[PDB]
Amino acid sequence: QRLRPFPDHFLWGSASAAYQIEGAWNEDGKGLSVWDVFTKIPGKTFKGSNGDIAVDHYHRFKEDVALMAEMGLKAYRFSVSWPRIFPQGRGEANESGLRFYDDLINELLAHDIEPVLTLYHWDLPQALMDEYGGFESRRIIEDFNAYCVTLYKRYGGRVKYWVSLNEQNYNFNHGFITAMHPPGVKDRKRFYEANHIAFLANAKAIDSFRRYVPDGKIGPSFAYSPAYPLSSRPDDILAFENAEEFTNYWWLDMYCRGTYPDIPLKYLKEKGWAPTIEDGDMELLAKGKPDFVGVNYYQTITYEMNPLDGVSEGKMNTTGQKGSNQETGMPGLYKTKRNPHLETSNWDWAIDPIGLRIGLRRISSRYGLPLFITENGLGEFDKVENDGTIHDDYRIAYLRAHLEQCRQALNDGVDLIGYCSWSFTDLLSWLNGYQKRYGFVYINRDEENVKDLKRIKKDSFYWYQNVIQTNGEEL
Amino acid sequence: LRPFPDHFLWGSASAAYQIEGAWNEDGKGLSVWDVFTKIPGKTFKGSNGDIAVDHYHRFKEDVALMAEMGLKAYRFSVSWPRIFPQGRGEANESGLRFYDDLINELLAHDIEPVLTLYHWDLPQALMDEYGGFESRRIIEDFNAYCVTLYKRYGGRVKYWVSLNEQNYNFNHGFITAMHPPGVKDRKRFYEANHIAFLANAKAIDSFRRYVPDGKIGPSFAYSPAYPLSSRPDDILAFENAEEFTNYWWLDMYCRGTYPDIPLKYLKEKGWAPTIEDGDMELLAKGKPDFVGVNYYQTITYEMNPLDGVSEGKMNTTGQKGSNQETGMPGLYKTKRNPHLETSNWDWAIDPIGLRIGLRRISSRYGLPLFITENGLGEFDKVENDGTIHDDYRIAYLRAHLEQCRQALNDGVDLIGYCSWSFTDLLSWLNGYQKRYGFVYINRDEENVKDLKRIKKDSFYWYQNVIQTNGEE
Repeated sequence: QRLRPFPDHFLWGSASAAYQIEGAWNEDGKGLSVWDVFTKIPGKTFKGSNGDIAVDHYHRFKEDVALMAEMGLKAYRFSVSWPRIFPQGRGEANESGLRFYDDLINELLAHDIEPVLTLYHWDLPQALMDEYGGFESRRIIEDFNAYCVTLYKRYGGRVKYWVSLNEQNYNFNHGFITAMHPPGVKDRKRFYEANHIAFLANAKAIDSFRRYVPDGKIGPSFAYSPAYPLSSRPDDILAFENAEEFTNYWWLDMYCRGTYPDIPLKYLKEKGWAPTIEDGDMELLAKGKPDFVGVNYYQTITYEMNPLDGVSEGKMNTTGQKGSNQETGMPGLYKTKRNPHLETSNWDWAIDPIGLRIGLRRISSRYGLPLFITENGLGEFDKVENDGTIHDDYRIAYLRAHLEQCRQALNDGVDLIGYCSWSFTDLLSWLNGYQKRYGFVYINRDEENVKDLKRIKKDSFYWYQNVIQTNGEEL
Repeated sequence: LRPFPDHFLWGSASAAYQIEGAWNEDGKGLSVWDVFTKIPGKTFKGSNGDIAVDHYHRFKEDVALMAEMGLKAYRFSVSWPRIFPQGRGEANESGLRFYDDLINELLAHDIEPVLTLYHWDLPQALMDEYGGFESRRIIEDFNAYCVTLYKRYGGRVKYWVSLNEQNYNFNHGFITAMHPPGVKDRKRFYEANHIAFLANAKAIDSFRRYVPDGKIGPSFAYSPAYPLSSRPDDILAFENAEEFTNYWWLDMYCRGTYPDIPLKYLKEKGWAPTIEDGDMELLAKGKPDFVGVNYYQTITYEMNPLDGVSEGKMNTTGQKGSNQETGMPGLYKTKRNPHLETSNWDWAIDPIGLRIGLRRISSRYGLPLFITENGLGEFDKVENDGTIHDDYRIAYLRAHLEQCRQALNDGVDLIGYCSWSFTDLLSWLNGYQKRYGFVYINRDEENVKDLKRIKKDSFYWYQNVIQTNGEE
């Protein structure tokens, strides 16, 4: 009946990011990233966890790729560490760093795994922060572009799928609104101005990609939480409308149309928070149209009316204590509300597989572009059993349900080209430590003890192995 | 909040068959509604538009009341069978002179005319000949009728509406059988809509040649969709409802393309329209200057099983609580919004929904917006002092105009606001007892009485709104 098969060459994938897996933070000439620094600030990370060693993927990448081949992955998404390539962020390139990702790519291609290369996954070189304030300076447009072009030249003959900026919205919100990411700022004006420069750097890098990799495909990976209204009360609908415009269309309109949504822009102008548009900005932004929209999906968010004296800031759950997450909002615009109809994880992330289908349809309907799920997964506590296995049936249940809704979205007509789970191995959660695990492959370490870093295939590894073998026929 | 724009079009609206009368005079051909209203059971208590309110003969009196109100704009409809009695033959000059004298009357009082090309009164001859909008021949005949109007009045009329409520009219025409041609067939519904889209685009393409300084757009019967709850199944129902009830028409009007999700579904069902060669190229030529918005209510939707609700009875009697739920099995069903009040005809009162709907169209399509209809239809009585205290109507219009100011402050490009309606008139299916007018008309379903014109309390309230440019 409705169990229609997935497309024959659907990109069954999994994903990682450099800072979360690589370790070797100060080896072979690598320069400091802003996270090499930020994780050393007391209280910024869970129980002092950092990526100095992470899961040692830089030295152990062949073991991990062999696990990907055992899995049968059709695609593997990874990011390149900018300060591993340019230790000072610009100027002289680090051949050891270029050689590492060159070897990684050849190892992947040997197993018929498509590389999906993320250009920017939050690890700005500290030298560029020191020099001119990172994304708060328009100088970053030229420096980010020069970095991207270096990779386009060396890897573009072999790598077809590229991601430009990863979760600009989420990363910059924590960087400039909540101060939970570098640079640790709480200022709405700076937030929108830094986002504006990041949009410019995205569009410049994509324009360059059209010339250096004309047969390639590129897009941003957006941190996507479709908005729900709490009720059919018109005030709650209007809160949902505002949330959709401010939290989703602000980035998605700019990425896909090259323009800002008018309703948020006019509101920001009155509050003094709008980005400054300089001469030539709109002409550059018009050149950044992507081949696909990368979707990082974990949960929907439900919204309700928020008075002018209402909620703004709230404390995030970074401990795994269920129900401790606090609501947030923009006074006069909207506030979050726990969805009463949804189960949540121990980190209070809502489990909403139908929301994935809803979100895929919304982007498909509004912008008419192909979609690529570049992240989807469940972060949970894992235990190793007496027989050495990890019975992560909760993770299988989550991934199964979301893959079922991917099938239905494909039935609905969305052009979904692939699906990358987060994450392939266990890795460092930026703010939640190593105990919030997402991997198919368990890594034996804790927050401050690396132990032996042993790789152990979880039960979800074998489930997804079978999903790929059957092209999604079985779950 | 920002004041209303300097040249904001404060207007009121009507439609030809609902006000004109004179159904068999000066050589006027038979409309599809002239025949349909004679069928027993199709109209409330047998009401018809043979006389209506006799605006044909009493147009100078009606226009005199618009000048007293200080209307900046007046939206009226031209009867196609009055211009072309057979639809496609020679034109009737008496009909062209009538609307000539009507427009001239409006400009003599500094009222901007807004001309609606088609307002559901298809000439019966075209139904007899090739079946109206079920034949691609209507594309040429409708264009020929539009072009004739472009030449005569194009110098005096700058604001035009192409097709009025294609979705609402065609749904009752081919799904519920409550409008002509009394059909209940999904395939015919989408085929007829598809030809209407082609006629719309052809007429707009011709408009750019003959009226290069004018502005034109369709008037869409717009009910923004709500989900009943934050249950994902109910959000999905709302998503389906928006695509099928709204994007199907709005994507076509503004983008020239059907939304992919409804199209794939309709293809699998065998209900999709056949897209012939030349269709997409023509449809790309019909981009409007503005989207005309007919707003009365929002609709709230919930999950609907495959064996679930389909057809439902409509409230045409004014007995509150008699409207039944409808839907599309497996996609969505309507559910009365527990947070909204309703009229005696079960139409939901949702002024904030107008702001929400204006923002949605503005966000998705980026086009100027023109509210071409908005009003409350309710029972009216005449007091002993000869007045009509329709404070319920004032309350409705006040709330919606407050939300129009908020939408303008938000950034929506709202160019005007036409109330429905200026004088009392025949509701197609609800008779004369469902009154929307600023001006009361003394008549009922079976008795013409004297068709006296009596100004309601809402008449003076709107008079003050225009004088103060919406400040009060």
